[PDB]
Amino acid sequence: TSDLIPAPPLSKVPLQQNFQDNQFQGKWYVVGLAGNAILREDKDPQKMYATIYELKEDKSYNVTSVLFRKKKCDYWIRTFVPGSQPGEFTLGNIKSYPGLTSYLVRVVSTNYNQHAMVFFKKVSQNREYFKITLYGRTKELTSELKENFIRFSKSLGLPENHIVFPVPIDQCID
Ligand SMILES: NC(=O)Nc1ccccc1
Ligand SMILES: NC(=O)Nc1ccccc1
Ligand SMILES: [Cl-]
Repeated sequence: TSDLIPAPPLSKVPLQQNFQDNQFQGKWYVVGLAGNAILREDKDPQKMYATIYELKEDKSYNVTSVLFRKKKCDYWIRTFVPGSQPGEFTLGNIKSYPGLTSYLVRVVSTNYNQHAMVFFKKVSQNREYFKITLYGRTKELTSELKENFIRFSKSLGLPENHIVFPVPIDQCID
């Protein structure tokens, strides 16, 4: 058994106008994180991790994340394939992920060189998850960007305790 805040309908999730795929490349730090399966846990606060986007020849992205867990660096790789409009993607090689029947990415807003907000929705074991990531090119962002992110997450039905600001670290992500 499992209870989840429902995914918003896509009409409520804006799309970055005139998305520039090659400017979105490079390292982004995960400055904010929110979702129906994200919980604020004060006993054990989430550590910052990073995500690198690289354009392949075919204009899919190789997307690599690194996190510091159990005293080591863990890498995971995914392929984002361009969707129906610029700034939208689906997950490549979906059959290689057991349980996963759907996966969508939509870039909500970015200025490419400081901040981005990205929306993810997926269906895993027939359950529907969503998250919003607040990316920064650096590890800190203005109170304004963070409050903007809180507001947007709440507009999608997420209460405060489903919204976390991972703690900046030095291991693995520099
Ligand atoms: N900063 C930056 O790269 N901006 C940009 C580039 C091309 C088109 C639209 C916006
Ligand atoms: N917790 C969590 O990771 N949720 C999630 C992940 C990927 C896509 C959509 C939602
Ligand atoms: Cl990410």
